[PDB]
Amino acid sequence: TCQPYIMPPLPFTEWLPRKNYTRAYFRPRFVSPRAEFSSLEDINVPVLPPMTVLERGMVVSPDNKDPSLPCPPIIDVDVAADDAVDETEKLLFGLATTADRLDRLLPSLLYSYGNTKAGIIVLVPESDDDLDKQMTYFRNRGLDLTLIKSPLDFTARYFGLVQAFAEHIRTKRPQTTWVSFIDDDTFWLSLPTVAEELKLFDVNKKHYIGALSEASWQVDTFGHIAFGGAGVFVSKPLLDVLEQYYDECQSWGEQPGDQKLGQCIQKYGDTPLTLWPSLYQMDMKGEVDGVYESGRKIESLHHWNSWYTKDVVKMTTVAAAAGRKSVLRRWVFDQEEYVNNSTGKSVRTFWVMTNGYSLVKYTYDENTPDDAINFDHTEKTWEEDPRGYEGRLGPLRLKDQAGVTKDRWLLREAYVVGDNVHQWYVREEDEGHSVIEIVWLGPKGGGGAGVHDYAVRKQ
Amino acid sequence: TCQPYIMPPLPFTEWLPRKNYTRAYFRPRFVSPRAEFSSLEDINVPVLPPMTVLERGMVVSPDNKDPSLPCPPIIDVDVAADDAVDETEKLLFGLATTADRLDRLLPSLLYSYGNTKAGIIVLVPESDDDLDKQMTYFRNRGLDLTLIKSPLDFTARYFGLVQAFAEHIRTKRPQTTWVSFIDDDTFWLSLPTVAEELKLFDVNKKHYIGALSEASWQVDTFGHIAFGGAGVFVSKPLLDVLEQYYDECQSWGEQPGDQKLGQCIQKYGDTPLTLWPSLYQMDMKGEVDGVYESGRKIESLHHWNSWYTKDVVKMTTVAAAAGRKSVLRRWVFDQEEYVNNSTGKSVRTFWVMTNGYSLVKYTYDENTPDDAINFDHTEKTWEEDPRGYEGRLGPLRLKDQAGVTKDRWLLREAYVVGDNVHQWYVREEDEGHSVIEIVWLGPKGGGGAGVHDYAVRKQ
Ligand SMILES: O=c1ccn([C@@H]2O[C@H](COP(=O)(O)OP(=O)(O)O)[C@@H](O)[C@H]2O)c(=O)[nH]1
Ligand SMILES: O=c1ccn([C@@H]2O[C@H](COP(=O)(O)OP(=O)(O)O)[C@@H](O)[C@H]2O)c(=O)[nH]1
Ligand SMILES: OC[C@@H](O)[C@@H]1O[C@@H](O)[C@H](O)[C@H]1O
Ligand SMILES: OC[C@@H](O)[C@@H]1O[C@@H](O)[C@H](O)[C@H]1O
Ligand SMILES: [Mn+2]
Ligand SMILES: [Mn+2]
Repeated sequence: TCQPYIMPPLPFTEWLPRKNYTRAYFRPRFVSPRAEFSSLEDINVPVLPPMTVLERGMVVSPDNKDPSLPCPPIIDVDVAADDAVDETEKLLFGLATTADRLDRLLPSLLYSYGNTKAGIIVLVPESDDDLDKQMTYFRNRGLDLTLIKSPLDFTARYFGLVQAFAEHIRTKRPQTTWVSFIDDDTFWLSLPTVAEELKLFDVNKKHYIGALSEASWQVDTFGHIAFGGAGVFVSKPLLDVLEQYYDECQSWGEQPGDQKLGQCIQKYGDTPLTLWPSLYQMDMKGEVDGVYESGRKIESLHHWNSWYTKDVVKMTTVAAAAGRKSVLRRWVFDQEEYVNNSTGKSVRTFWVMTNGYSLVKYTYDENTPDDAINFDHTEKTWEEDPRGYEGRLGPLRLKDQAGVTKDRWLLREAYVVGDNVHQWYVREEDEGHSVIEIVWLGPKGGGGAGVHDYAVRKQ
Repeated sequence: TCQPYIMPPLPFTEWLPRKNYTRAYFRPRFVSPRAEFSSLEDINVPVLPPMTVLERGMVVSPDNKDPSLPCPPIIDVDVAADDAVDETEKLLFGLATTADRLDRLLPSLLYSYGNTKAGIIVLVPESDDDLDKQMTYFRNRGLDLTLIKSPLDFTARYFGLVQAFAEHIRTKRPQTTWVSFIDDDTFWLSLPTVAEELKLFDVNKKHYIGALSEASWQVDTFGHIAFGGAGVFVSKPLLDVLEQYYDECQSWGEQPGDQKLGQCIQKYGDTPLTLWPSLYQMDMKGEVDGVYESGRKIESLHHWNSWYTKDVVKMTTVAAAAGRKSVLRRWVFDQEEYVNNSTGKSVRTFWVMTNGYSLVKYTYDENTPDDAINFDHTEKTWEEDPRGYEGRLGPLRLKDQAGVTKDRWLLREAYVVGDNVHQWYVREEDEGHSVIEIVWLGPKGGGGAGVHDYAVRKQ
C-alpha cells in the first residue's frame, strides 16, 4: 500500500504546537562529480501530498477527513557526487581572528575545512593563552589548524599572513602551492570542488583569484580588488613576490587588509585579478532569499552571521545524504491549473524547492503569464538599492511582482538520522503552524559531506 | 546482536565534529500518579558503557579498541503517570504582556498551559492590532487565550488583572474559582498536578497562595509577598474583595504589581499568605545547576530567559516519554571504586543524572568520605552571596568542595522520535567533544506531556 515508516525527529518547539504538516521523500542518486544540472530541474510527477492537520506530536487532528497521514511518494533525483579531497592538500588557508571566534564558528569551519587535506594557520592576538592546548582542543574536534600569536592589529594581521604564509610553507608545509586569505565566516559549500577547479591555472605562474563585491559602490569605494569575505586565492609564485615587498606594502593603520593585498599585487605583483563570480562577498543586508534561491553557482558565502542571519550549517545538512553540490539546488514540481470554465483564464500554481533553504509556492493569477518569472534572474529581496547590484547579480526581478503570490517555507530544522536527512521547512501562517518536511533517503554509509574522509590527514 | 537499533537524530552541529560518545537506554514503567520516589533513586546495574571515539557522523574511529559501538543496557525506572487535566478548568491565568512576547515564548507557554482546561486572559497595550487575528494565531497553534487591550502601563496592567479577572469570570468564565497571576516566563512543570493540589483548600474561603524569593534581601526589600514570577494563586472569594477595593489599591506609578497585590490583600483581604516552597521565583544569576539538580519538588520555574539562561523547553522534552513528573528527577548509578592495594585507600566515582538537565560524574579522592555530599542539600552554584539563600534553599553545599571533582554534561539537544525521546548531553572537554546520549523508550502512544489532551477544550 505505502512505499518502513521513518519517524520525524521533533524538538519540543515543534512537537508541542499544533501544525499543518506534509512530507515528501527524495532519493538522491549519485552521478559523476563533473555532472551538470539545470538551474531549476523539473519533476513531472506529484511530490507534495495534501496537508494534514496535526495536534501535539504527530497525532492526526480530528479536523482531517482521512484519519491517517497520506502516503508520500519517493522522488528520484540525480546529484553530483562529492569531489575527492586529494587536491585540497595544495591549499593553505590563513586567518586573522581569535580562538574564541573559532570556537563560536566551529561547526561552519568544520564543514568548510574539516576532513580535508588543507592547512590552516591563524594569526591570533598576543595573550597568555596556551596555543598548544587550544590547538589540541580544535584538532580533537576535527579542525586541524596552527595558532600563531601576533603583535599586529586585526587589520595588519590580515596582511601579516603574507609573512606567516611564507615562513609556514618554507618550514612546515613545502607542498603548499596555493595560499588563501579568508574570513572566519567565509563558508565553502564544496571546498574539494574549488581545489579541483584551481588545477586549470598554471601552478608555476602568479595568480590572484577572487570576487568583487555585489554592491557597485563598494567596488567604487575600495577598487577592483578581491574582497576578502568571498575568499582570495594567491598562487605560491605570487606569494613569493608579496613577501619580497612585504615591508613596502604593510601599513600599520586601519586600511582593510584585502584592499591592501590587492593594491600590493597591483603595484609589485604584475598579476591581474582573476574574477570568480561563484565566490560571494554578500555585501547586502536584510532578506538574502534572492541570492540563495537564485540557482547560480555558489561556492563561497559570507556575512551570514553579521550583516544578515542565516544558518548555513543547518542549510548544508542535506549534504550528508545528497552530497555537497546538492545544497541550494532548485527543483520545480507540482504544477497545477485552476481554469474558469466561463472566461477560460486560469490561476496557475507551482512549487520551487531551494534545497536546504526554502520551499516557495508560486501563484500566478488570471492576468499573469507562465513566463512572468525568469528564474535565472536574481530576485531582489535585500534592503539596499537594487541599482548597485545590477552589474554583479545580473538582471534583477522584483520582490513584489504584480499578479504573483510567493508563499515561502523557510528551513527551520535539519537532522541526520542514519542515512537519511530530515529537512523541516516552516511557514508561520495566520491560520496555523505550516510545516513541510523533506526526508532525503541517502545511501548506506552516508552520501558525502566528508563522512568517509576522516583518516585523510593521517600519516 | 544488541539488546532494532535506533539511530540518533544529529543536527550538523553534532554530526560534523569528532566526539567521544556513549549511550544508555531508559525504559520508564508508568505507575500511579500519586506514587512518590526518593530524591536520588539508585540504579544498581551498570548503566553507561565505555566511551567510544567517534569521527564525523556516527563512524566508529580507528582510534578505538573495538570497531563497533557497545550494546548498552535498558534501565527500567518507575515514573508516575501524568495527572488528569480536569481540575485545571477551575483556573484562570492572567498575563500583562504583549503579543510579541507571547509569540517568542510560545513553546514554553504551550507546555505549561496548552492542552489543559485552564483559561488565559492577557492585558496588552493599546494599539491598532487585530485582536481576533492574534487570538486565532495562538489558538490554532494550541494556546487558547483572550487578548484584552488596556491603557494602563505594565505595572498597572498586572494589578489591573483584578478588574479583568472579575469581568471575565462574570461574563465568560463563571466556573472559574481559582485566579492566578503569572509572568510570561512563569514555567509550570506539571500544571495538572498543581490543579489537583489546589483541591486541598476550601474553595469557598479566601486564599492567597504564593512563594517568597530565594534571596532573603529581596524579601527584606519588598516584604513577605507572593513573588509574581513564581506564580500566584488567589481564590475567588479573595478576588471579590480585591475588586471591592481595586480603586483604593490600584496606584498609577511603577510599584511592582505583585507587591501591590500582596499589600492590597494585607490591607483589605484579611487573608494570610500561604507559602508554597515548590514555586521558585529564581531570584539568582549565573549557573543555576544547584537548584535544578537539587531533587527538590519543583513545580514552577522563572527567570530562565532573562536573569539566567536555561532552555526549559528542551529540559521538559523527556516528559513526552517518561511523564511530566520525570523532569528533574535524579538517579544515581555506576558506583565505581579504584583502590590502592598498598595503602588500602580508594578513589570512588559515581554518576548523578538530573533528568533533562545534566549528567554529573563525581570523583571522591582518597581522603574524601562517601558522605561528603548530602544530595538533599542544595549546591550553591549561582553568583550572589550564599548567606542570602540559606533560609529558603536550606543548608547549602559549596560548588568547589575539596577532594570532590564534578564533571558536568549539560543537556544540549533533545528530540522526540515516535515513542522515544533522545537526550543529547554534552561536556566540552579539553581532549574533545564529550557526548552522553540517553534514549527514553516511552510507551506506545506517548508517555504524556499532553499528547492525549488535544480534544480537552472541545465544546
Ligand atoms: O576572520 C575574521 C573576520 C572578522 N573578524 C572581526 O569581526 C569583525 C566583523 O567582521 P565580519 O566578517 O562580520 O564583517 P566584515 O568585516 O567581513 O564585513 C571585523 O571587523 C573583525 O574585528 C575577525 O577577527 N576575523
Ligand atoms: O509577564 C511579563 C513579564 C515580564 N515582562 C517584561 O519583562 C520585564 C522583566 O522581564 P522578566 O519578567 O524576565 O524579569 P522580572 O520582572 O520577572 O524580574 C518587565 O519589566 C516587562 O517589561 C512583560 O512584559 N510581561
Ligand atoms: O576592502 C574592504 C572590504 O572588505 C569592505 O569593507 C567593508 O566595507 C566590508 O567588509 C567590505 O565590503
Ligand atoms: O515585587 C517585586 C518583585 O517582583 C522583585 O522585583 C524585582 O526585583 C524582581 O522581579 C523581583 O525580585
Ligand atoms: Mn567576514
Ligand atoms: Mn518574569
